[PDB]
Amino acid sequence: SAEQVIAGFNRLRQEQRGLASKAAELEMELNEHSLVIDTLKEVDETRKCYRMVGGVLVERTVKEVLPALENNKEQIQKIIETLTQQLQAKGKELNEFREKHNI
Amino acid sequence: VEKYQQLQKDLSKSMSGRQKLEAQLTENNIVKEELALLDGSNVVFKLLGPVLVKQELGEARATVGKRLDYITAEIKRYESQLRDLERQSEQQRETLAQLQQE
Amino acid sequence: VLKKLDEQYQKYKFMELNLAQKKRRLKGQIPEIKQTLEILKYMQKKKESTNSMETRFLLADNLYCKASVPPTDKMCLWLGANVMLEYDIDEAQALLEKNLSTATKNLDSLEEDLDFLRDQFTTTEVNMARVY
Amino acid sequence: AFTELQAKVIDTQQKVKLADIQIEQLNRTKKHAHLTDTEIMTLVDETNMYEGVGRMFILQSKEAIHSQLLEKQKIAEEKIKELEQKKSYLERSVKEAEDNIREMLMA
Amino acid sequence: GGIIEDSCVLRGVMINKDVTHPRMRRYIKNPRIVLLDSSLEYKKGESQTDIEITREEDFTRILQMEEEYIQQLCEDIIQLKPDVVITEKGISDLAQHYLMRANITAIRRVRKTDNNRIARACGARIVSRPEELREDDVGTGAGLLEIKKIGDEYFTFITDCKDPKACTILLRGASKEILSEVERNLQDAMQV
Amino acid sequence: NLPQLEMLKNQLDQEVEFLSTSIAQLKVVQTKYVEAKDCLNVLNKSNEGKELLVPLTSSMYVPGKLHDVEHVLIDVGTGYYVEKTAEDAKDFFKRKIDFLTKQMEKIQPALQEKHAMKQAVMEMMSQ
Amino acid sequence: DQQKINKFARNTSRITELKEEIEVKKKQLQNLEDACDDIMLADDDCLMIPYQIGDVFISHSQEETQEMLEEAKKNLQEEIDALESRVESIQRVLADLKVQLYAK
Amino acid sequence: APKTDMDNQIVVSDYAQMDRVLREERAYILNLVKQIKKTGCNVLLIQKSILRDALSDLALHFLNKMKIMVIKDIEREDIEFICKTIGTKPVAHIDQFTADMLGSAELAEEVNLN
Repeated sequence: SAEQVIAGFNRLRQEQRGLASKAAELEMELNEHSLVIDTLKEVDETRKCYRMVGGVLVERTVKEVLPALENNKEQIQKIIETLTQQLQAKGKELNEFREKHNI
Repeated sequence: VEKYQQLQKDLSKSMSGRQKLEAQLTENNIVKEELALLDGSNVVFKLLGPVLVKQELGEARATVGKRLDYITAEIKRYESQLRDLERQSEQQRETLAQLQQE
Repeated sequence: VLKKLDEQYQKYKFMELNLAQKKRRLKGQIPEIKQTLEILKYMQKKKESTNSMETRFLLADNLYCKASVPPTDKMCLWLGANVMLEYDIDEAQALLEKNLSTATKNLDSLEEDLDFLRDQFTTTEVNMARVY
Repeated sequence: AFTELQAKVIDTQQKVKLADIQIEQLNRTKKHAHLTDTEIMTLVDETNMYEGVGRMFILQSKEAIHSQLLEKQKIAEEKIKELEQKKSYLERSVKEAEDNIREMLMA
Repeated sequence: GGIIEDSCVLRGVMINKDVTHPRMRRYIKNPRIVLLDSSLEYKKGESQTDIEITREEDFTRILQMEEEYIQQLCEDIIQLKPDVVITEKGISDLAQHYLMRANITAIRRVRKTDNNRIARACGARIVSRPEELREDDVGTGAGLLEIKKIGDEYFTFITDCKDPKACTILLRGASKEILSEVERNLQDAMQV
Repeated sequence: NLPQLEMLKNQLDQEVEFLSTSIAQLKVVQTKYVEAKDCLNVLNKSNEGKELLVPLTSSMYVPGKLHDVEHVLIDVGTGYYVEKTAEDAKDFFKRKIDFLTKQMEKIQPALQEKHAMKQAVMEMMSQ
Repeated sequence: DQQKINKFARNTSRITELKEEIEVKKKQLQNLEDACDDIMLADDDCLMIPYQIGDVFISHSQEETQEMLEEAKKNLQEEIDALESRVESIQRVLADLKVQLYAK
Repeated sequence: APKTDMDNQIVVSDYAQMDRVLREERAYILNLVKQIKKTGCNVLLIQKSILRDALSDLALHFLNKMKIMVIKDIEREDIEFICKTIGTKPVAHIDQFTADMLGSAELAEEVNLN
């Protein structure tokens, strides 16, 4: 009847509204990786480049310090999509259980 | 009812940094120590304002004595608004409780 | 349909404010790194050591060290994500100008994401409200 | 009475929980303080190498750093076991009162 | 439940009071019902107590320091072969868990007269030096411990008493009234 | 029975988190105490004259030349700076751990009992 | 959605936006006065006066501090008033977005 | 300096105002004291602080920290006895700080003993 109609009307809406949840959620994750490379890769790396660790500021060169920002940036960007889709599929399932209570 | 909770924020407002004082109050005893512990071995500074003020023991001696006293002084301003806010929210509690029950 | 207008009425105004605050975090990282310009540009010096001044060196939170600082002309800039380089006063100048704008547009980007999320939610809602 | 028997199982419960999460990064900060040494061992020698205990990077010879930083390896190298010593007994201690809960019930 | 007909003595003291349910096994014949009396609290030093648990390895080291002295106290109990052990107040969870390591139930935080009932039930004594323990101290004779549901409640019977017998009045009423009417006149006899 | 313990359960969880939130954050304030001590440790360890890369401002850092080891801060008083002796500051770098650890650590058993007070309500709320 | 209401909210959005960067700058200017006061509190002229920028504290007389302190004020104050007439202009359209909302 | 909730005058909302009005309060009790040592005093007769409205410790600290020996907590009638018998003329004011109104003692000591 009207109980299943609201469920898909919820889940696509959960997907619909969750389009905002994943919008804000993975944003700053992308943002930090870029500003780093955006600031690093733009400015001259040509001379010696610090490997920066809290207790140890390592002296290295560009060849070492530059590629570290490229690879795991893309690697993290691959992984971050999963948890939100989980949270949204959870948001899909959880709210699918919630509208079902009060009839 | 909001009447129960109404004046408690204004209350804890004046209580908030007053608590922060009471650690400073404790460390005001310690700066009295660490001023007395400093004969000038290493520089003494009241840090007040974004400018570092070069300072002295006797300049900070009354001061830390004045601070500790003053760091006891923001206690009484809350002690003013302590029984202001907790007492009138104590009357308010019955006011809109029954009206909303009514 | 009565469902289109209100779902357009609700979300669009609802997101109109959402377009402001993501523009308010457009400018959130602006003044933060903007004050960094001054702290550099004051201490920027030529003909003498960059920041030749007196100092209490900040080693830690509870800790400082008095001294004459004066270095060469250089600044070691943190660009984030475990990468530092050693820049001189100008690379320090310009690369610091960058943490302004590229940080400015970090969560600036989520505004026009919420621009059409303002738009797309109602349209998908009303058509699904027809599915309803 | 099972109250302190239920009380001891709660306290030693959250006692042991810390030794698990720390011990692995202690191996890491062991391994990384080897690596950060290897990281400066990457470039054979430099004066612009820094090792420091704070916001200060106090300019240090990478050699004394190699010592200090393998020493910094040895710092986190040791802390794994004293946790594992924490990890060892506290796991059993929470069940000590639990052993008292259940027997008296089985009794 | 029961009825003054089937109301009849068991030796020592039949323990109703703290028993709404078995805390001491179910039925114990040879194994010794054992009174552990205060003085089961830890010693972090030899006879002493040092600083207690604070941070990581004190949880280990100190609560271990607590445990050995008690494990040392524990052994002397298990050495006399108990299974049930009734420990009145002054119990360590340290004192029980090795009694648990011997799978010998250590019954904690139970009243004095009750233990004196139990010190009259198997007629053992109350331990005056819990650091050096004897089966002559607690769990004397062969002893018995039997926790029986009669009507509603499990009833610990610590029996086969040493001390010159000992015997307590089993009072079984159908209700507690038909129980009580007897006991009140019974109270005349037991006084006479 | 149940609804009053549905109502009373509200505050006890906060009393949990009141104590849960507070104790965790004082280790952060202890971080600087050993830090500054350690920052003063390696400070005295090497010498005066080492280059000091010190925070200029965010996204940047500034170098510097260390001319004073024995010149070392303590923060006590109110807004106040006491530059202390290398051992003095260390002692307070040390000692400021000691008092703060006391106020910090006392919070953990009270954390449990607020839950033991909440958990007791949970049961009687469910029972 | 109703036209004015989107503009109303977008204008109600901007009204707050503009007085934001107005108000944040008062207490700093005020602290710049307080900073002028604090050097003036103790060690007025009687010693070196350093001034804190970054990690270095520039040694000089008393008045150079307050001069720099008074300096950032008016600068920061012009920053205050820069969005002031911008608050003026924004809500005058909002009141219209109030007027034309009930009018339409 | 003037009171609200202490010798430190405290307007109560947020703690920077009451921190800054110190610059008001602190300087005065210092200068009011600095004024005490301007004319100068070896002993200060100070009657009881309840024979006062109140006496700033902030001052009184920096007061004795300019090294003037003082007796506080003395009866004004003592002072009245003292204003006459040793001729220390009553001082209600810093204009009234004067070598005449500031009595001349041959010797002034304290004995905790005997």
